[PDB]
Amino acid sequence: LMVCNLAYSGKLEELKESILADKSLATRTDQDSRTALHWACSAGHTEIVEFLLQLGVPVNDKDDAGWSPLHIAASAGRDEIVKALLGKGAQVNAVNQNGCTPLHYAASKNRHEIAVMLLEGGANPDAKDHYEATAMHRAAAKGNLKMIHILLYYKASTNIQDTEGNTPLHLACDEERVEEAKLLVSQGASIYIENKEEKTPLQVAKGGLGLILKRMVEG
Amino acid sequence: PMDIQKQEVREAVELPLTHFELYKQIGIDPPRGVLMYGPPGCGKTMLAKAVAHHTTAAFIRVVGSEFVQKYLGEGPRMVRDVFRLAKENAPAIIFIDEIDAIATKRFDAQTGADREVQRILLELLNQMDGFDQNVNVKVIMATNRADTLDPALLRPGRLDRKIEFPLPDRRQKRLIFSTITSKMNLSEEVDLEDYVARPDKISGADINSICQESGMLAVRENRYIVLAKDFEKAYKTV
Amino acid sequence: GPPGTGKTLLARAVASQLDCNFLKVVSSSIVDKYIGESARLIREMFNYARDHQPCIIFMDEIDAIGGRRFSEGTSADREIQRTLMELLNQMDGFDTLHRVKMIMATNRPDTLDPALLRPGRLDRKIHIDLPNEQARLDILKIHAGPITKHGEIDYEAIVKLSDGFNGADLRNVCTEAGMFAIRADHDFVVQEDFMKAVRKVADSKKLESK
Amino acid sequence: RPTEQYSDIGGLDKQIQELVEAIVLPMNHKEKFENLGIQPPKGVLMYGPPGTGKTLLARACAAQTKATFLKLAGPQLVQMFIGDGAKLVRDAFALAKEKAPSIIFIDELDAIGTKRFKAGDREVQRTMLELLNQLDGFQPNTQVKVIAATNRVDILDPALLRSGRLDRKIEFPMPNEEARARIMQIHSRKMNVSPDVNYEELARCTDDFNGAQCKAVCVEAGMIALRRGATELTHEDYMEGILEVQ
Amino acid sequence: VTMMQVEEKPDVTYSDVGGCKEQIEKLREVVETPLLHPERFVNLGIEPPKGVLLFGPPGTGKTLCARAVANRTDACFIRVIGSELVQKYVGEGARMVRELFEMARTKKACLIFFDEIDAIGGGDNEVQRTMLELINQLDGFDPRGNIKVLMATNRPDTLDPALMRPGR
Repeated sequence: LMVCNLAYSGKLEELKESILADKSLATRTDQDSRTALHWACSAGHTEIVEFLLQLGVPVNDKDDAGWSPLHIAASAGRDEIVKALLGKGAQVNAVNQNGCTPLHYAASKNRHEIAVMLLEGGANPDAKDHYEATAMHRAAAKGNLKMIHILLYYKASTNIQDTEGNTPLHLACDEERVEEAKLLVSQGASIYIENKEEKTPLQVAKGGLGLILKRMVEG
Repeated sequence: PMDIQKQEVREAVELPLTHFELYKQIGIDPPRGVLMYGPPGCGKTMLAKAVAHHTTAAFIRVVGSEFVQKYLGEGPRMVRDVFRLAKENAPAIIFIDEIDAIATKRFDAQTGADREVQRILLELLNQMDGFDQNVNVKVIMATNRADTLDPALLRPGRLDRKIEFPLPDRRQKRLIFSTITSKMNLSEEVDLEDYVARPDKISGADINSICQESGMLAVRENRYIVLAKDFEKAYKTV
Repeated sequence: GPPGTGKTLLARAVASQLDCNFLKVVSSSIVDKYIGESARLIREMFNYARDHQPCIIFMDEIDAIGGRRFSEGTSADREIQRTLMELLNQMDGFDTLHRVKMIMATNRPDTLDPALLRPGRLDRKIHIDLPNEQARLDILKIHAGPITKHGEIDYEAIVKLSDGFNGADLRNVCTEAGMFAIRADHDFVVQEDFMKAVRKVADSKKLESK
Repeated sequence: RPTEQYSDIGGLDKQIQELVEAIVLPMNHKEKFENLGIQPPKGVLMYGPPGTGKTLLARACAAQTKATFLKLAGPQLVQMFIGDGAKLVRDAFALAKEKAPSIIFIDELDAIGTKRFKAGDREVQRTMLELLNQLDGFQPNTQVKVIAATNRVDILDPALLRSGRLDRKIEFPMPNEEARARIMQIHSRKMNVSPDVNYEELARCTDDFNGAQCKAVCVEAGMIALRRGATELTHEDYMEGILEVQ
Repeated sequence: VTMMQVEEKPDVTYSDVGGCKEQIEKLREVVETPLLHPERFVNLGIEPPKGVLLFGPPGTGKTLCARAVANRTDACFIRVIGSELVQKYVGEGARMVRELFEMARTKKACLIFFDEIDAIGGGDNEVQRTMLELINQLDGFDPRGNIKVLMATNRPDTLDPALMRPGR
């Protein structure tokens, strides 16, 4: 639609005069079940979402797949848009297409402020997706150490079994992250849980890193 | 007529290539034949592109089925013309791919064409033994099957480099998503952790072509920037 | 396709005049019985249009491939609409069409892909009808060329009583009045059978104009 | 050439006379077509409910055409191999174009005239729209006509309206008990029918029937009337056949 | 297979009527009576009847076929099964039916029985040639349109012979 270009390019007076001339344009969606809030959150505009959320657009408007705007602001890295969506009362544990939560995608961008805002509002630290994977599996899958640490500021678990039976320690050792493995082990990781491949975290680690893993377990 | 494969091919391949008589002044050893393995990884295209971009010379791209014709004698004509133009023009690189289909033992005479062209493989297999002294060519190699390979190729001195491909190409997934999203419109909603963790389970090839299919599904003009809809939809389609 | 025809006589009239070629594009050539990879034919034929400097493209009966995809389309509709996505990507995508020209002919102006009805592609609209009295009289005179009849000529009643009819079907109604007049095997044809046979038969076309 | 003629039916001259003219005058009066500048239409739509005899009647008029009669079935275009419909259509116009003035009558066109929006009827849209392209892009198509008949007009292709295409749309409804008694009387004028037939009992029993159905009643009466012993056709054989086959 | 399919052997007589009181007359008046009284059916009517159609459950099938073969007062006639047409090198069926119908013209208007239509009815276009040409040879009165029509099948799933059968 035209409001997709208006909210995409950031036309201030064109969108203001367009909504003040026709209030239906705010509630109108395109063929992909995406309203102006999804385009203005995907673009990161503050004033446009302040006008749309000021008029009182439903914050829980999901698309065809189920992507809530809180995933767009969480993954977007825009702290102010998370302040606005959480200010309007967004669902901190909204279910998207693949059953994930905004914690996984805010963790993907390594945005600490968004994680504090979401987890402070009542987000589940151990929120599991369809594949039984939490934000620690993905943050550890890229190397977000401080994201896992601020996840541990909210008493998150470090032994979530993945769809293959892999704990966050398995993915930390698979990513060849030494400090992350030593920190997860030092903070309560289990080295005895095995996956579907029947491989312990010691065997998954190469270069004799399992000896210092279990060494730090006993030490 | 990783950095292990890039480093090993780097110092073992391009460093001997950029010097003449280096074989003579290094205490000659023949690690000239480099062999790759691993069916699930795509390979054999971006590595050859990187070879074709790092060095500026000639390249002989000949997939193993390039000489499978009705004329049994065309083999030595083509590979011998390539041999002479290689040793004469410039130190090119011969890319022999999928040696499993032309490197399998055979006892019967129904497939006498394949036994004849594998005897040609023995002929050039001895010519490369004669070409051990200051040859102006490189012979890289890649295969996806190692069970039916002939023991003569795997004999030491011929193929002294046997690299492997891992099932999870996590760094190649990150580079193959960054190399396509760096030019395409960047959406801040696009995640790469579930799209680097899911192909860890369901591994496949040509991920860049999957992103191009995601763009061909995102060219609807209703969606200005690509998102997860055509990512997971492009996964479930192809 | 309003209640007026002759688009084939016009496109085939200039096409019969010069057309600089005979690059006719039939709407039944995008069937693709096998896997829907018709992009090779869109880029192949439009690549021929970009290769040859002069080119004129005719697209007759586009309503069959002009599905509105309102509901969830099946695999047969999704491939045709995907060819429409290639048409989007090559009309308002990253490729200009300043020199090539396409002629989208159809039958019903209701299901003509309002996404494709953007004025970026279809600049002007030519309603094939007989609105003007001089156009209906002119087409009546060019279709009334080889006809013989009585010296009593009165075309203003035929043109006046005819309101929003089809051109080639006006030829079929006039020749149908020549058959009605030839039933009595008379060489001369009075215009009474023209007024009453164009009247009655044209009213039957209004009955079958739903 | 067939055996039956146009004088075998009764009560349809008001709608069949236009077709009899449309097949006689374009065959003998070609000289007058230049004084008047007339080109006969090539597509006539002989549509109506099934069982009405839209095939044996068009063949009965084909006996009056005196030209070569050539049938063709709709489903014959649907073949296993690809591109067969092009060979069948270009074959039909190959014998109509190449051969002498003939008559090509097709039937069951509605069974393949589906306007779907993979799909087989879209392949029949390739072959079908190819035939329409050979009836739209060919001005020398003034040669042999192509007569068509559809058993139903539910899926009506909108692109079948043109001078060369199926423009002659004469509706052929279900014959009433009077018309069925006429076609059954002329179709039964050869058997030894009893003269005491008031047509009221058979006119009452024949409710919502068709032409070929009463033809099957006549044939069935000619089948059991043999084994009934009496060589003369009785009156109970009408309802006996109606309740026999229906 | 054509000359192999020739059958002249005595077999089951009329004594094996399977309880069908009316049906055995419905078929007996068309298998036995038209040959015995050629003039009675031409003068008393317009032509003798065409034939009957035995199908449905197999049960004791093929017994009435041998009954019809043996119950001729002149000479047992040829019977034809349908399982011989589905073989390699398609197209032989055309010459097969045309030469057995030509021999039917040579046998002074003899009667021919066709068993197992389900083995040639119901890709299959190479079979559509033999069975549609078969319909063109049955509905076509060139060999004869009065001698005999009879088909034996286990299932009614053959729609083309079921829609073309009301003609003859």
